[PDB]
Amino acid sequence: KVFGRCELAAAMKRHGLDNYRGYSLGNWVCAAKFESNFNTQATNRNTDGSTDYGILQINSRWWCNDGRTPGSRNLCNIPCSALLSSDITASVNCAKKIVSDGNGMNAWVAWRNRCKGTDVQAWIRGCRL
Repeated sequence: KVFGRCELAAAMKRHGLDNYRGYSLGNWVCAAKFESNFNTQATNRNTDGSTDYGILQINSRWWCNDGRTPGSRNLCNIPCSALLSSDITASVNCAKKIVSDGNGMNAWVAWRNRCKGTDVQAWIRGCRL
């Protein structure tokens, strides 16, 4: 499933991401846009054997377990397959653990490169929230 911008904003708000650890809703929508283009089924293989999963491209070396990644830590204690659901609950719950890790949203490369410092509020304008 590919979420629409405003549809995703509403879902992320429902799951309590607005201002979570100091990051406004627009930051999360912006991250999803550049990480997966709002695609819940996106996957990306990396040179280290790990794979990034889902709408927020969560990595299998540190956060979820896919059983084929060396040095896996599974800090979110969840199978990576659960992050490929049309329901974003699992991804949001893990993302909350990632952002509380110590480096904020810098954990998402796409966010630091394309969202940080910009008018992220633009991502929620025009939406009924």
